[PDB]
Amino acid sequence: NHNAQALNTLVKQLSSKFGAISSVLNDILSRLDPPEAEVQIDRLITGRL
Amino acid sequence: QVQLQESGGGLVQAGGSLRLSCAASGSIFSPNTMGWFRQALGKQREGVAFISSIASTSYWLPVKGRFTITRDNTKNTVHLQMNSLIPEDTAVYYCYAVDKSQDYWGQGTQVTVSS
Amino acid sequence: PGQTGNIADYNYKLPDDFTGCVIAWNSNKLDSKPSGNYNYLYRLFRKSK
Repeated sequence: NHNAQALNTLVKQLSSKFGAISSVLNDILSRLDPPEAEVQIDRLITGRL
Repeated sequence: QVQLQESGGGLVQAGGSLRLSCAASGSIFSPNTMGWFRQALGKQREGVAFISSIASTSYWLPVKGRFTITRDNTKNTVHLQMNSLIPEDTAVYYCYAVDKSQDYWGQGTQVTVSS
Repeated sequence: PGQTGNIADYNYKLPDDFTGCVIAWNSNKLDSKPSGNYNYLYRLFRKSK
């Protein structure tokens, strides 16, 4: 149960915004411009790490 | 410095013919794309035609047959042939050399036709 | 850097990591004519960025 719950939580963590505007990398990449998109992607990376 | 020697304009009767010409002298480069620009009296300037270094021609008007461009590779000059003149083309002509680094302009030639 | 616009798209592009700087100043006295200064042209159609 510990193994399964840890894996499930790790997979579920991908759905959080982590302070950005969206949790989808493609959406933020398409909607915005390279500077602000870079900022949002930096937020997402620093959460997932 | 770049000098564009323009010649061939003047007063011509309707249906006449003449030979506009310009020589580009001074510091030119290699692409050397050239052409002509027309300026009507008190109106905007439009591109007449264009000739490149590969003999490719691009006319920016429905003026085929009326205007024909000839190239002099040995001295690298451009001649334009005026035939079957109509009063609607009464405008001053400046040939244009966009070239590679800095584009240039001619000083002006008066082409006039009226009946 | 990373700015969307017709002039940026088809005339002059700046890299996202561009270093150095730009300077701009008004030129009404010299680069403007009462009949209209039109010696400066801009590309507004182009297939690709």
